[PDB]
Amino acid sequence: RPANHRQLTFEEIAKSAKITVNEVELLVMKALSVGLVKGSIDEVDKRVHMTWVQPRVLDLQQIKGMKDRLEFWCTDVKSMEMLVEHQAHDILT
Amino acid sequence: AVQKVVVHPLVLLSVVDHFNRIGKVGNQKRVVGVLLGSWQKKVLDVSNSFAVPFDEDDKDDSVWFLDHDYLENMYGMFKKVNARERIVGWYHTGPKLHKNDIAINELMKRYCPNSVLVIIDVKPKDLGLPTEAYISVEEVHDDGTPTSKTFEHVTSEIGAEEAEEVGVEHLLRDIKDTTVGTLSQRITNQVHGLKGLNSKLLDIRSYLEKVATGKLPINHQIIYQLQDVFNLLPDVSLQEFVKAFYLKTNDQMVVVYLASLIRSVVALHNLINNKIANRDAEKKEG
Amino acid sequence: AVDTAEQVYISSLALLKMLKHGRAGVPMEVMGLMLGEFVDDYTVRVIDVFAMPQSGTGVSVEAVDPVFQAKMLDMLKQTGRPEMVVGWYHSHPGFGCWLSGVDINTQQSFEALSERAVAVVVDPIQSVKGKVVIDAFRLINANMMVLGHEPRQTTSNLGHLNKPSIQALIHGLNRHYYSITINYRKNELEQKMLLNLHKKSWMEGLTLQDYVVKEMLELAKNYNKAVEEEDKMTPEQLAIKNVGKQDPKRHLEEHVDVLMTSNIVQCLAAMLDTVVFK
Amino acid sequence: RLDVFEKTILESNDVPGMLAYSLKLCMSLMQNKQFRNKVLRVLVKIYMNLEKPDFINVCQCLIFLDDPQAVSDILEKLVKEDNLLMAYQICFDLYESASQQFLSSVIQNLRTDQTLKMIKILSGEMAIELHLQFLIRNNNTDLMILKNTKDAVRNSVCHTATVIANSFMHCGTTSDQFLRDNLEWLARATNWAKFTATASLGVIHKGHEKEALQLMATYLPKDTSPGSAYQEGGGLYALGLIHANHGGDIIDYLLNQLKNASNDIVRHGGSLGLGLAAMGTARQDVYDLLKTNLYQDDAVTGEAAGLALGLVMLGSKNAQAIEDMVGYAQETQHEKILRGLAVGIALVMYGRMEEADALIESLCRDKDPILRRSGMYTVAMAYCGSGNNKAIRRLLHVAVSDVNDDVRRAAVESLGFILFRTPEQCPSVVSLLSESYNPHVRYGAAMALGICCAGTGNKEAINLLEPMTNDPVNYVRQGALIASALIMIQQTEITCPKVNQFRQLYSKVINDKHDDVMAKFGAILAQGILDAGGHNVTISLQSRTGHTHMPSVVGVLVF
Amino acid sequence: DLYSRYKKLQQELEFLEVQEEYIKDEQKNLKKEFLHAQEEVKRIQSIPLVIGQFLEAVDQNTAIVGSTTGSNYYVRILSTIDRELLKPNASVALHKHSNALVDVLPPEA
Amino acid sequence: LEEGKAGSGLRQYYLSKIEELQLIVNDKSQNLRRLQAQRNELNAKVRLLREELQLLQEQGSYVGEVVRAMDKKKVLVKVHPEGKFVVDVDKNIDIN
Ligand SMILES: [Zn+2]
Repeated sequence: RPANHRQLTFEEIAKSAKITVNEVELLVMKALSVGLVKGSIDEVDKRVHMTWVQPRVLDLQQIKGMKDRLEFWCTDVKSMEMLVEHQAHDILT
Repeated sequence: AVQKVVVHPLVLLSVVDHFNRIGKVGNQKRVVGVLLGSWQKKVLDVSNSFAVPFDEDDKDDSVWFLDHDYLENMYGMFKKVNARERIVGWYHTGPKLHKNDIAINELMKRYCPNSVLVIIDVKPKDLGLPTEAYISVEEVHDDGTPTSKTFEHVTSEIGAEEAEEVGVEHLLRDIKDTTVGTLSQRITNQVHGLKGLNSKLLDIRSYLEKVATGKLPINHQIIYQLQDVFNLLPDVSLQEFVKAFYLKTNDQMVVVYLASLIRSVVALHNLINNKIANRDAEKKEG
Repeated sequence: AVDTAEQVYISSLALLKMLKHGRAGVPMEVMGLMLGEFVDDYTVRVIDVFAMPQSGTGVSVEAVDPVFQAKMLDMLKQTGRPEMVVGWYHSHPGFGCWLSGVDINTQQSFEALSERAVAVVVDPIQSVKGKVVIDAFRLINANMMVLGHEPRQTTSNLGHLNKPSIQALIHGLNRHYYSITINYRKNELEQKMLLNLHKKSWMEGLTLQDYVVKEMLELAKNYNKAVEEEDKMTPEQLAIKNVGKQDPKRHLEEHVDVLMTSNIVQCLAAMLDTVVFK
Repeated sequence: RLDVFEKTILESNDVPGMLAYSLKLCMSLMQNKQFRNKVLRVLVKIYMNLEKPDFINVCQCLIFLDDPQAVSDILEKLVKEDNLLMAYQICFDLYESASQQFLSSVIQNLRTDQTLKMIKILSGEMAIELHLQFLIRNNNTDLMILKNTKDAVRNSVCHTATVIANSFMHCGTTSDQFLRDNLEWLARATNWAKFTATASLGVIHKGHEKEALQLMATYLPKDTSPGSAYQEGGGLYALGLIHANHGGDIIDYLLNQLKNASNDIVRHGGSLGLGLAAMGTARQDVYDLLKTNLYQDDAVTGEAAGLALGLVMLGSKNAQAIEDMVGYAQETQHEKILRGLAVGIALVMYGRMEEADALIESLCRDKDPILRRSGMYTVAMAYCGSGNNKAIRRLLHVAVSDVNDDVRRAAVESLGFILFRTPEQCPSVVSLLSESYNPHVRYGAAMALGICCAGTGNKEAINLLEPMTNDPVNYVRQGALIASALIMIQQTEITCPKVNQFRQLYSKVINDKHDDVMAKFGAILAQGILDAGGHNVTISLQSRTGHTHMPSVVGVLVF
Repeated sequence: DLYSRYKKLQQELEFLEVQEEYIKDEQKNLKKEFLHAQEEVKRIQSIPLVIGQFLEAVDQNTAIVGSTTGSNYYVRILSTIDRELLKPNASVALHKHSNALVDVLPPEA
Repeated sequence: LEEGKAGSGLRQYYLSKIEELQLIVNDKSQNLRRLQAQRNELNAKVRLLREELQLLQEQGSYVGEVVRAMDKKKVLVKVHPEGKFVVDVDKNIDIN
């Protein structure tokens, strides 16, 4: 996913990883030592928050999924960057 | 070993002035010479050098010769005037590297443990901080090839020195310096989107080309890995700033407040004092 | 007989080893040699400059090794251009770069070898970036005191070089010597990249790289407030009152315009939120 | 519109002169020359349709319409009308006004009594001798100040100063004085100083088209071959002065001395002598040997190749001329070839207001320091005689933003060439430039008031030049001496009180050894400028003729 | 005739109208050039410096300062601060060669 | 005239109104021309101190002590750590 959507609910981990609520601690905190995610866990609502990310390999749908959400950062920023160039070029000269 | 190099405009010109030397007589190839490095630390620096007659045949694409009588005795020349200056490697103007460049470095390793080659550019064009640098190592390969000798890119940066900016920085004379704080940072911003997002489009089109053709490079894996480090924030629709929304304007909190507070009293300094000194001269004269 | 004022065309490549080899001898004085071509009487060009061994015992006429040049000229033949030697130069970092007692003794020796043998001096200290500094001179013969002692025709290229006149001892050597005009034949091809290589390396390295928040403004507010009262007491000090105190005095600067630009730094740097992002 | 205008000029009664001075007023206030001459061409028709003939109207349309077929038919009727008195006005009016290109076209169709009378008017034969006899009468010689500058006994800069100073007051008298009195002092001169002895000889001898050949035979380069080679190189440039504009039999005299003896320093004075003689004639063979002189690669001869090429091609706008000149400017290694070529491409383009702007875009935009000076002398002559606001735009931009000080100088100097029609505007626009810290701009700022206001008697220019000679820089004082000497020409103490104040200052500073030799060169020269032609002759770019004065501008811009 | 001058008089009107952007563009450049001249005087002398002892203020724009070696030096003062930090007797930093008066101690070290 | 000499004055009034308006803008320029030339002279003042510093650049400038005065205009100079000196004229302030 593009997220964020960073913090995750325990029921989602209890769905995908199909683990009980009492064992989610050992699960996600062990990944903290492995190094795939550094995200601390929010234990009030029992929601597991994520930080950084671990990339692995790639797929043909990942490149197509890239061009969708990667170049989208290129077309959105440069579009409004021209607005910074347009209006503010007069005060510079 | 060699991490980064420092290329002075003086030694880079020693490649450029030799482009006038053999450029008028021609014919093929490029300008090639041996590089004199100054190594005080892991960071590499270059002060002077000496250009040597060199040619590389096409046919015969693997043929190259340095003149080593030029390399030996002229070393004792620069060594006699400068004891610190020694040969750290070689250079050339490229623009790219033919496969024959593997044999130029391995021959001169008798002079230096690792010879760093510097690809330069006599005509500035694109895309940015010019020239280039390579280091000679052996990574073999994962596929099982026989030991592969491939030059890895070394980041190049320009640097200055005392007494060398006398004539160099004089001749331009047309530059406005800078001005730091107003135009200096904002022109970069207009370019930071340009130069930032153009390589974004150039690579994303070549990364799409991967599936099409040119595979390998797979790469692997360096491409997507640091791209996913870029993915700490995407930022995609819409900006996912719900936590950074109130913090967005909260960083602009005091910046606007002070700008409101300074312009109020700066006016009180500008407006009052101007009116005072003006009417003192204006009405008392007539 | 006929002597016309000479114009020196220096190449951007020859300018390198003038300051560079001179920097290697700092503080002590070096002895170099000028390399170029003699076109005619009223113009001269130096197309190359090379480094010569520095003398730690002091500069002498024997510091130049004749087999050093004979091995160099042979290496210049296999090099693109084998041009004949012309003249000499020496650095003088420790002072205002004037011709010393050894420089005059090596004059009659070098002017016997080559016709002109222009004496060229250079100093690092006088400036850093925006001044030519350096120096140049040419011996006018003391035997000519019987003849007319005031060359050259086409005067003010000397006369203007005779400005500032550079104190006393320097122009005190205008007896038996006359300086020479240094102009730059256009290298602008290289000089255009000289500006591009310098400014691009100085523009954020990618232009991207570079592009204490409220606290820097809490430190700035001390300059934007606590400095105000020491600034705004002066108009109450301008009130005498009235008037026993010596006037006028203008305290308006420089804090007012500094705090102006101080906001110009903080406003456009805060625009990085709106600029970079979207 | 020109329809109702025909009814306004045809209105009854008079209106005796209202059509006469309106052409003088409209010429000043008209921004676009497009329909200007269209108004003039229909006006000169109603003059002839009117009963009373008026010959001051045909004087104005002759130069502006520049129609060789129309100027041929007006005098062809005067030949049939047989009265030489009424045509005698347009006879010499066509002479002093029309340039050399228009004179060569009108002389051919007209000569095809009254036929012998038109020969000396266009060739200026009788016009020289009548003013040759004027000089010797009104000329009043004063040797006091000349001797007061002679006794300084300075080994250099003196040989050039006195021989150019006496030539001022001695114009056209042809007499020999400073040559006969001291033989040894002229022998003390050497290098290019003896070049002036045979040169200034042609100054005093300017005019007098007959004896100019056999009198100078002692300086012939081919036969004599003096020890110093620069003495024989000024004989070719000497007669070019006399032969400025109209030529003569000496065209063969220059042809005999170009192929013998001195080379290539013959081409120096030879091309300037042949180029100034062919100036305005649009000759061909002179352009042929000027191209090979452009390729001689020598720096000193490059000035003679460029300067003589703009002369001969002035008003013709040769395409291949500049193409060979500006095409050689990139790969040439010398500045002096770039200088003669700077004025060379500048001298050819004059008074167009449009065509020349195509080259102006290339000149100033280029990074060559001398070629940027070329754009200013090119934009000056192109805009000469107009107050156009498009030229002042880039004129200040190169005079300020450009780093080179010499081009800022030549930039503010272009204001005196263009604005001489209304000299009152120069003291206002060049005022703020007088406070520039660099004296290079002040040298041209003082000249801008010197060349433009020279004819005027304006005292404000004298006031602005008062602090200019007080400035610590030496050559800005010298530039103030020549400029303040141009404002006082023909004007005595009764005109402005500053006359005697400046006259005593010129001899003062030159007799003071503590003052710089540089500035005091223009001191005695400022005297001569005030004494030029024995105070008899002035220099005026604005006259009833309306044309610019080519030799004074070309001479002062080289000076 | 009155419409004639009526067509004459707007020339210097418009001629001074373009003289508005004449100065305004010129003075702001020179202003930035004067601000660039502020970096000049602040650049001099940079480093290094030598300590010296101030003796007395003789007149404007210059004052005498005793060197650390004991030899009193007469030096042109810097055009920035001529008064408050001068003081009758104080230790003021001087340049190596020029011995230029720039800044005194707080006081003091 | 009626077009006319009554209307043309109003036409001439517009120009004279703008001429006075321009004179007001010119009066705003004239006093502003002084703020330029002032700072332009101040731009020469920073260069005046630069040029004057070059006179004081080499050795600096010293302070002497005159033990005796001579009518020949040569004045003896003495520095406290150094030895006594003497120099030719040297005339700036009145000799008295
Ligand atoms: Zn020495």
